[PDB]
Amino acid sequence: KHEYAPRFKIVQKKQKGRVPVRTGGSIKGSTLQFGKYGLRLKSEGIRISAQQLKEADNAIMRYVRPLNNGHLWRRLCTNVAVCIKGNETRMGKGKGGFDHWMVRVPTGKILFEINGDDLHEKVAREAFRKAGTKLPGVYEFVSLDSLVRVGLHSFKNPKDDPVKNFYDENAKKPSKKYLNILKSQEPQYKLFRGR
Amino acid sequence: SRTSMKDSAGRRLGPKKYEGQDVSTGEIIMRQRGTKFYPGENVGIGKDHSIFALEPGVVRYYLDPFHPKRKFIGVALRRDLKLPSPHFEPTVRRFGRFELTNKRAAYKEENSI
RNA sequence: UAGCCUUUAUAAAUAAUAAUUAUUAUAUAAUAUAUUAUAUAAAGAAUGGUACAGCAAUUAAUAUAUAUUAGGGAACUAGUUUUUUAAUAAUAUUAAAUCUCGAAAUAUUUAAUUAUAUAUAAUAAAGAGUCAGAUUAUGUGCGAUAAGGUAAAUAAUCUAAAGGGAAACAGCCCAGAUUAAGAUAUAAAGUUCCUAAUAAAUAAUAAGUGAAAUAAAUAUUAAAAU
RNA sequence: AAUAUUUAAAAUCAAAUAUAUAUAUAUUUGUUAAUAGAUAAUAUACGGAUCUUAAUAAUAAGAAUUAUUUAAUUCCUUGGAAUAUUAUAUUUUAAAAUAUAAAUACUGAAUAUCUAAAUAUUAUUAUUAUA
RNA sequence: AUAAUUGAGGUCCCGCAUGAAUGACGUAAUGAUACAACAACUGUCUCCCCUUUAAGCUAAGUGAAAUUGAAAUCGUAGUGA
RNA sequence: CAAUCUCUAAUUGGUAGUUUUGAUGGUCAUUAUCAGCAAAAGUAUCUGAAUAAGUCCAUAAAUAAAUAUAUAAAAUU
RNA sequence: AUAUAUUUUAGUAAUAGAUAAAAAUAUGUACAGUAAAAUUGUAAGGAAAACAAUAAUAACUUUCUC
RNA sequence: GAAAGAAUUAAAUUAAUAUAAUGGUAUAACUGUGCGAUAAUUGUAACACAAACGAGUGAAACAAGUACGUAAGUAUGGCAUAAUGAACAAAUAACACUGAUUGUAAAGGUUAUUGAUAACGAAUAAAAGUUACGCUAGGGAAGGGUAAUAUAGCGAAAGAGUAGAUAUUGUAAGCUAUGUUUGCCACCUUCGACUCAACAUUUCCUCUUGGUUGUAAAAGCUAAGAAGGGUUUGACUGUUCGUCAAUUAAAAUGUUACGUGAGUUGGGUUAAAUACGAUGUGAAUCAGUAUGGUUCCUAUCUGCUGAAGGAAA
RNA sequence: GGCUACGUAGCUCAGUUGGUAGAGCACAUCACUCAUAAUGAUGGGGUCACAGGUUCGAAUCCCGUCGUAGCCACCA
Ligand SMILES: [Mg+2]
Ligand SMILES: [Mg+2]
Ligand SMILES: [Mg+2]
Ligand SMILES: [Mg+2]
Ligand SMILES: [Mg+2]
Ligand SMILES: [Mg+2]
Ligand SMILES: [Mg+2]
Ligand SMILES: [Mg+2]
Ligand SMILES: [Mg+2]
Ligand SMILES: [Mg+2]
Ligand SMILES: [Mg+2]
Ligand SMILES: [Mg+2]
Ligand SMILES: [Mg+2]
Ligand SMILES: [Mg+2]
Ligand SMILES: [Mg+2]
Ligand SMILES: [Mg+2]
Ligand SMILES: [Mg+2]
Ligand SMILES: [Mg+2]
Ligand SMILES: [Mg+2]
Ligand SMILES: [Mg+2]
Ligand SMILES: [Mg+2]
Ligand SMILES: [Mg+2]
Ligand SMILES: [Mg+2]
Ligand SMILES: [Mg+2]
Ligand SMILES: [Mg+2]
Ligand SMILES: [Mg+2]
Ligand SMILES: [Mg+2]
Ligand SMILES: [Mg+2]
Ligand SMILES: [Mg+2]
Ligand SMILES: [Mg+2]
Ligand SMILES: [Mg+2]
Ligand SMILES: [Mg+2]
Ligand SMILES: [Mg+2]
Ligand SMILES: [Mg+2]
Ligand SMILES: [Mg+2]
Ligand SMILES: [Mg+2]
Ligand SMILES: [Mg+2]
Ligand SMILES: [Mg+2]
Ligand SMILES: [Mg+2]
Ligand SMILES: [Mg+2]
Ligand SMILES: [Mg+2]
Ligand SMILES: [Mg+2]
Ligand SMILES: [Mg+2]
Ligand SMILES: [Mg+2]
Ligand SMILES: [Mg+2]
Ligand SMILES: [Mg+2]
Ligand SMILES: [Mg+2]
Ligand SMILES: [Mg+2]
Ligand SMILES: [Mg+2]
Ligand SMILES: [Mg+2]
Ligand SMILES: [Mg+2]
Ligand SMILES: [Mg+2]
Repeated sequence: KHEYAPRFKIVQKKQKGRVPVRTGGSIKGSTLQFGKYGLRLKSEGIRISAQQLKEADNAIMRYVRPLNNGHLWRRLCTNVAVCIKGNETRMGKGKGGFDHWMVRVPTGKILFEINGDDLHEKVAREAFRKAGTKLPGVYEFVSLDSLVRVGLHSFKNPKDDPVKNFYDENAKKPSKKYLNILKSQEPQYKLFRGR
Repeated sequence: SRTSMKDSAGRRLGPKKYEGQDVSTGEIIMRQRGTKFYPGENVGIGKDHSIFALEPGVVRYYLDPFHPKRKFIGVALRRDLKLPSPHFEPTVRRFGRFELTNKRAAYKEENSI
């Protein structure tokens, strides 16, 4: 509903920033969560405007609405407010006025997701290709079995990466603050703190 | 047009004296906005929460179990002392005065009340 | 005026610059469950909150044949069910210059030790010039993730630096001309000829692709792996 | 053969290094190409020539492009050893045997060394005449 | 009005932003004023040709000038304050 | 009266000497807070601010609260 | 029971607690305590007036008691 | 087993803080309450932080006095970071320091206090415009870069096309090229006509060819090759352009310092004169209108057009 | 920072050299009339501008602030 037009109460101008190249191997929003088939970015990290996203959504919908129990999950919201000065105006003299909403999209991230009752995968693939024709990146069809993109030419299965109880790890190799707390909890300090 | 071209300078609010550093009485160990560091052993605190040394010694940053979730800056009277000092041991104190070996000076001091 | 430069000197002078030690844990050995030594591992005294990472709280976004709160319809005889409309909850998933609960490296930075003394800091007495900067790389603000653009941050060079390379070249890659000499090591860059110097190996290309200034979505044809 | 993906060393396998060690653990490395798309005004414009190989047939050429490498090739631990190569000499019948060598690729600065000369400072001397 | 007119004259009045001695309006005459039309005329032009004289050119005599870092002073492309 | 001299006042582009900031098409110039600012400190531009400041707050809630009531004392009665 | 005199009371006014998030003295010092939101209710009361309620007691001290 | 106390643990700084925002604050810096109303006091302040100077900030300690607290102790205003202004000249007090011959005085000094210079390190007590009649010293304290726009192309194809997205058409969004427009940057300080044109091809005509239920024919439409040759004359306007008239096989689009002023012109743009409308108190002014109106050059080199001499043939 | 002199009713204005709530003015009802309205009469609201003293007795004098502005000072 509000993914292409956030309702920040205090509307305000924003700096340009940069699209996060996720050097640490994030895989956040790079996985199929809601649907069966999806459309992910394949190229270098890119900014997608609100209008472009809307058009992609519309393109996808043409295939989704005919389906029985058809659904489209829009995975990303255009949260960054972009202002622009005109091409007509000189440089300097303040910042330009609000123009459009935009989203910073890392390399591996999923944009859309679909799942119908009577949805064959070929149709879904076609729809997602047609959606990609309207967006500024280069995109890729992603199924539930197809594995998570991280880099431009690199891949990963989330099933593989290890599970860890971090409290236990902390206890094993404790910080100074934690040790101080533990000492405080002990009786030769707790009795004589005198509050 | 109307531009937002106005800002105060930076308040120089780092630590002004470091761990293991020799100090003198009066010297500022920390400038800060509110007690990020609390005044520890042999150390005072000012109006602007500025930690300053009460005695000559060695600046030490530490945690104390009595005050968990609070960082401290204190001044150890020597380099030998671990400055979160043992609680039930006697306080390491500085006399900090000198006897008036000079006779006249001693006499003057005796006279003065 | 300070910053940076110069001259002459001063010491109960190393205070300077660089690194190490400093911590945590493990194993072994020796003393009294602790201490010391040895070895190994760990981005390893103190200060920090950027990258990264994250969705906690704040601010934002999405979904539920899930629950509650009311509303609009609807079927039988005000009660009731369903298809729901919003809010709230629950569960799952997401991001931000002014969010950071996790969190680097570089950094700031302390003592002693070692190494730099044909070397540094500090102080004293005196002379300046300069206050139009430029480019390259990285991280940003503005611009349109435009400018040989603009604004500052860090480093280098040019400025004021000749020499070799980059065809030619202020700012790039090497390297700092006291005067020669030209045997030996070379730097960056090169070795068919122009032009100082070359031979091999294994693959791929057939397009003069390309051969020191890489042009995109997409299409076609192959090639591998499943 | 056919259909449909992916173009990957994360997983997986293979290979190598480091800790107890014929194994385990940890780390490091290995996963497409071509063409089209293609484009303006003095004149082709990799700096230019020119470079893509070919038996018969050479004491002889066969990328001068792209990618990964080496300094003849293969094992052992920069070094030695073996292997064939190449060149040469000797002996025997243009070939065979023996042995010697080459294997340090090279060019390259106003860099460094060497080789000499000058000035300045530091530290030692020698000669001649605040010695 | 012209084959055809952003010009000219006539007329209309959302006069962006006329107006009465910073005078208002309509005429006769005048004007090397400005714009437009008709007639006549023509080398203005279609489209230039021929001719004449003074230069230009050559020989003799006299004899400038601005300019000038030094010049042994080509094209193209590239580079580059 | 008026004229002249001396003093005093009004008026003056008549006339003379001067000036017309730095930044911009009325707005910005001093101070504070955050971001920009890249985990010390500092850090700019006609950069972004739901930006904020030229202050505000005081002489006041008092007095009374142990020898007391008739009579007699004054070792506390 | 009633008259006069002399007194006494009635000026009727909130805090009764070291008060603790209604409003009021904004700098000192001493002593003490904890807010808010949301939720469930309740006369007018309704989304929005007020009041109530809404985390855990292991160990310790004293008291009574099987 | 029960009651009461002491409390501890968890949570919380989301409330509250005189006031912005940030940091801090429950050990509370927040809140209540007693006393008080004092420390919102007086002389010396080292040493630090910050820092060009001027200033700014924290502050141990010594001495005098005060308030609260049993005491320990705490208080030199406010949880902190804003809340501001130099000298000079005046003014008011206190000080007992100087007292221009001596004594008084005046006047000056010391100490405390006063009002502003916001262009906020403040030039004076006190200062606005105009010039196209201008003057001097200097500085530059279309080309180049860019490609948002513009022009052209490509991919994908919603949708028109009597039916069929792709004969022809092709929304909004996607990927490029160009340097032909309007911009931006600031390294770098004249429009049109005439004359002669050279080059490009993204081709308007002519030649060849593919597609065209939308090629029967003929006219077309669209696309590929193709730059050999050719591609206008008039009315209006300074105009390029545009409107129209009459033609043409066609009347293509650019580049060349938007080719060409040491080749011509000078209508536009343009200074001095003048008027009009508007603006201004005015001098005068204008992304206004109108009439008038100033540059010249014998060619040294390059280059090109022709013509000779010398030369090695 | 000091010094003035003014601020009555919804409108306008008296009153002022003391022993006062008064006027016509626009506004709503009756009235003469064929029907308006001019004219005749109904009544209307003032803390005599916030707010204190001297005379049994001040809207008027002595004023505590409030307001309109005006003036001086300071203007370095
Ligand atoms: Mg992120
Ligand atoms: Mg700051
Ligand atoms: Mg200087
Ligand atoms: Mg040292
Ligand atoms: Mg930040
Ligand atoms: Mg943190
Ligand atoms: Mg840093
Ligand atoms: Mg400068
Ligand atoms: Mg200069
Ligand atoms: Mg620059
Ligand atoms: Mg210079
Ligand atoms: Mg240098
Ligand atoms: Mg050079
Ligand atoms: Mg040198
Ligand atoms: Mg080529
Ligand atoms: Mg190239
Ligand atoms: Mg691996
Ligand atoms: Mg070319
Ligand atoms: Mg080359
Ligand atoms: Mg040398
Ligand atoms: Mg007409
Ligand atoms: Mg005409
Ligand atoms: Mg007009
Ligand atoms: Mg008149
Ligand atoms: Mg007149
Ligand atoms: Mg005349
Ligand atoms: Mg020559
Ligand atoms: Mg004048
Ligand atoms: Mg911060
Ligand atoms: Mg900062
Ligand atoms: Mg910082
Ligand atoms: Mg806070
Ligand atoms: Mg410093
Ligand atoms: Mg100073
Ligand atoms: Mg406070
Ligand atoms: Mg307080
Ligand atoms: Mg002055
Ligand atoms: Mg005298
Ligand atoms: Mg100024
Ligand atoms: Mg100033
Ligand atoms: Mg002035
Ligand atoms: Mg004029
Ligand atoms: Mg250009
Ligand atoms: Mg259709
Ligand atoms: Mg389009
Ligand atoms: Mg063509
Ligand atoms: Mg036909
Ligand atoms: Mg031909
Ligand atoms: Mg031109
Ligand atoms: Mg010329
Ligand atoms: Mg006029
Ligand atoms: Mg004339």
